[PDB]
Amino acid sequence: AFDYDLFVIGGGSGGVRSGRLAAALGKKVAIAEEFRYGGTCVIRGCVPKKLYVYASQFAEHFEDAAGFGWTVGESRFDWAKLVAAKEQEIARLEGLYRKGLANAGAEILDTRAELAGPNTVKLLASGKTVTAERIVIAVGGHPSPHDALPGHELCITSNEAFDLPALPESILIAGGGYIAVEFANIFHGLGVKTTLIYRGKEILSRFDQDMRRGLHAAMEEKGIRILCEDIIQSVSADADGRRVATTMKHGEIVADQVMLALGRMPNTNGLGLEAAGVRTNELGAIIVDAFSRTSTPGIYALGDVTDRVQLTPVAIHEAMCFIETEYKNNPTSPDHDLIATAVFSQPEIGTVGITEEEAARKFQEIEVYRAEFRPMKATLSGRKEKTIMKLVVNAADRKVVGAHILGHDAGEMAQLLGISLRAGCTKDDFDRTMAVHPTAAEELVTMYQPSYRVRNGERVG
Amino acid sequence: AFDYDLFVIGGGSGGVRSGRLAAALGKKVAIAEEFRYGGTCVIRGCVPKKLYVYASQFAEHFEDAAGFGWTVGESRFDWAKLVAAKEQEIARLEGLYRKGLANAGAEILDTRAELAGPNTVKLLASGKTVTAERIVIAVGGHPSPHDALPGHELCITSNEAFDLPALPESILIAGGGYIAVEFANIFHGLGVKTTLIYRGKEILSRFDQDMRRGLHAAMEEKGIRILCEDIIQSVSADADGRRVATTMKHGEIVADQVMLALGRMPNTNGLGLEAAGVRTNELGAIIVDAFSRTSTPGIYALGDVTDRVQLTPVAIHEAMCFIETEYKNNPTSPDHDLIATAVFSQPEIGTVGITEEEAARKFQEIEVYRAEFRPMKATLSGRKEKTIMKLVVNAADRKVVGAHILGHDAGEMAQLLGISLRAGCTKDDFDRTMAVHPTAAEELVTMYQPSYRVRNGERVG
Ligand SMILES: Cc1cc2nc3c(=O)[nH]c(=O)nc-3n(C[C@H](O)[C@H](O)[C@H](O)COP(=O)(O)OP(=O)(O)OC[C@H]3O[C@@H](n4cnc5c(N)ncnc54)[C@H](O)[C@@H]3O)c2cc1C
Ligand SMILES: Cc1cc2nc3c(=O)[nH]c(=O)nc-3n(C[C@H](O)[C@H](O)[C@H](O)COP(=O)(O)OP(=O)(O)OC[C@H]3O[C@@H](n4cnc5c(N)ncnc54)[C@H](O)[C@@H]3O)c2cc1C
Repeated sequence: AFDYDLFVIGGGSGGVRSGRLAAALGKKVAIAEEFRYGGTCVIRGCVPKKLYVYASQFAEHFEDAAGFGWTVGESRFDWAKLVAAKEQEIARLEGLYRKGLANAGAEILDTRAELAGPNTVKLLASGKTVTAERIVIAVGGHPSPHDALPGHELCITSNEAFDLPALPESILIAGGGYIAVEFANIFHGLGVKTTLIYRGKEILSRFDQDMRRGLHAAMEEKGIRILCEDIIQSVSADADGRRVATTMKHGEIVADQVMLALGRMPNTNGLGLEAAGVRTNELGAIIVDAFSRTSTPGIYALGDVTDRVQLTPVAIHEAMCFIETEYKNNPTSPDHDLIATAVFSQPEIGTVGITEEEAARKFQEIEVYRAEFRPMKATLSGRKEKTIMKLVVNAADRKVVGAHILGHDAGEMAQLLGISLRAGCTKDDFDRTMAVHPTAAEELVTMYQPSYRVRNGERVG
Repeated sequence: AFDYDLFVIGGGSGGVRSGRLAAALGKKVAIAEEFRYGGTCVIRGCVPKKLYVYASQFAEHFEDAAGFGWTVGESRFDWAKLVAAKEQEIARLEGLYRKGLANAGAEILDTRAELAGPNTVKLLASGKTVTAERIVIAVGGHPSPHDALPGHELCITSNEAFDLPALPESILIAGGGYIAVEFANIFHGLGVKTTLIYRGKEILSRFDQDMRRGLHAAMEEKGIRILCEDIIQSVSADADGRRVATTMKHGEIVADQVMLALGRMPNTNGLGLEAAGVRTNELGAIIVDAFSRTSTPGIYALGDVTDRVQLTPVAIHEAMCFIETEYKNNPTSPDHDLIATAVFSQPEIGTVGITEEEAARKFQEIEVYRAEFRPMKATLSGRKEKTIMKLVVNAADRKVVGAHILGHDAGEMAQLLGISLRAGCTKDDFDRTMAVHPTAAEELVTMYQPSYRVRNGERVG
């Protein structure tokens, strides 16, 4: 017999659910975590991200207010007071996540943990060796290095973007991902002069053309300079502690901060992955099968470390299906079909299903239903914003193969359309659905005619 | 033949759809509105209502911003500015509907219309007499006058609510339905000392228990006095112009305005129905079959005048079904089950399907999935709010037969959930649906275990 039935590496979303449910079953479990319990999402991901999105939004609320008869007093924003607030809440969350593990009977450990033998775990903080039947590696990722670019040391990442000395007067953000455009709309909302720089032609490349192009237009219209098809050569400092970033095509740009949000990578360098026999791809990610099992027998991998789909509910699903398979005697493969997602840009993006371009490659007759309108609030607020609602439909079986929303509450809507596309509902099901008035979502249940068609890769209408 | 192919009496939602659609088929159409084109919804219903909701929501936005590092200086509300901002919009909408009709070719006239024969319509404003082949009575209702209550002429309806010459410092609202609760929330949000009184045991008596009790709780928690199982004996005016209302149970309450929000009634008096043999029920509504046919051959009735579900989309749908039935030789019926609805109280309600009480009776075995939680934002605002999210499921099917949401965006959610329920989604479709994080909506897709069961109408303890 070994020291533990289960040893979990990484106390993030996937690991905690793994370690906790297993303990809850009366298994002797141990979990290690080198930073703080709760992992990225809680500590420097979704939670603070969204809290800061809320903080940035209040500025728009104040202006909209005017249109409804409110005269609003002067408003001051204190960056420090937000970081203070955020800090307390993330301490709070971490507290409870730690307690869940202590309750379920699991033994909790503060250290970095590494693989030694085939089922042996090297513990750094105490320098001991432990053995386990199963080892779960829920280790996650970290912001990409870009060390080859001079001056990277001066730049920041999501890791410190939340905990800065001060709100900058101006910022440069690099990349076109969901993390990049989130922060741009966060800082802009908070009065920071915001600029966005990106390698690709259109931001958010893997999203639908209308989302990519619509978010662009609104961000520019609201005053975020976006330089597409461009790059930083170097970052250096002026005599002021400010940052000077050299571009290829848009000269040089002087900002308080430079933020690098070009991708993420898995925490695998020197984890012991050749030393345990754990096959890793060129991206650096852990290759696992339908049961989250690695090349080595007793070793499992789940979460961002596997570089499949890198979101929180995915780590959690895999943790659960792991426990079902390994303990509850009920084999189950985690599902990655039809995941709905959200981007907390202003305005929001909610998407589920496949893109127009992707649907156009996949099927031979596709129908596009597209709504674009001034939200009702805007009518009186005086804001220039438009909500775009796009449904992509396969003409053969009338299925909705993709749903894309740009506008208020789009994230919440994404979730619920998730269920509708999951159960393979038809454009007809939408049409038979009675409208709820007044809402935005009623635009999805009344577009009886297609905006246009696509046949053999060609738009027709 | 006749002057017109189709006369439409009433320029609200039902009538306008009807006229515009029919005219756009090259039919001689005529339409008469005795007041303002666009009808209740546009002028003094859904549209203006939702704006006032928005106006009222900013109050909470100001205090809520504090917990996010904002300090907002005191803000002041100007009623006269709201009401004005509102008129500018409804006037714009009114005009768009007028423009819409004209563009289709329909003849617009501003007059009340009554019925001569069964194919003949009189137009009071010109004192003329006109013939049509088909007639549509899309006349709608009006707020109930309570001529039995002493001093009723001192009270207000939703007609006057939007347009009070000044903002009351106190209001007392009799009524328990969605109109009552919306206004009470609107006025409260705007700083009116608000009191609500109702003759029944619980407000929104048609709604699920957790919708009723939950909203009640949040309302009185925030400073709204609710008085159940009680009635107004009489209203009278005091020396200062204020209103004194007499109660069976809570003595006499003085307020600036007393709103009666207990039911609407159909505009069927002296409409010339009797002369046209158009049968009417004891509540004064026109009796129709499922294809909007009155008891007189050439004549149809649709909208709030018809006894039915009194909502704008219902009117609209009825009107399309009419165009179809009478013109496209495609007989189909509007009558429909599973209409999702919202109540724009605060917190919002959103609801589809049937209540826990109904399902308990209708099915032998049900499963209930109940979620109660502090919205993410409240984590920092300190707001003291709870989201209730409740799913009702048939144990035999796994069918979701009811979904009920109390909290932010419950209306948008209801509409989307309504698609899922129309298409008969199972609790399993929900569970297979990957979560979107962080949202409110993900609580509907991860309650893998029921919160409780009901068998033979009684809960398992
Ligand atoms: C800015 C930002 C915004 C995001 N927003 C969202 C969002 O809105 N929605 C969403 O679904 N997802 C979001 N994510 C992603 C989400 O955080 C992750 O996909 C999720 O946390 C993956 O969980 P995990 O448990 O696999 O990894 P993690 O949650 O990162 O857990 C790994 C933990 O293990 C620790 N660890 C690493 N190596 C070792 C070791 N050798 N020994 C001991 N401990 C170790 C690390 O310190 C880390 O805390 C966001 C991420 C970022 C960066
Ligand atoms: C305060 C309030 C809030 C509401 N909120 C919502 C909501 O959020 N969502 C929702 O779906 N519904 C809502 N409704 C209900 C909605 O407004 C009605 O269901 C809808 O307007 C039905 O329209 P209709 O076709 O019956 O005619 P209406 O829209 O009532 O209009 C018919 C028109 O005919 C005119 N007319 C009447 N008699 C005659 C005559 N004898 N000759 C000529 N013209 C005449 C009337 O003046 C009226 O303009 C609300 C209603 C109220 C009162």
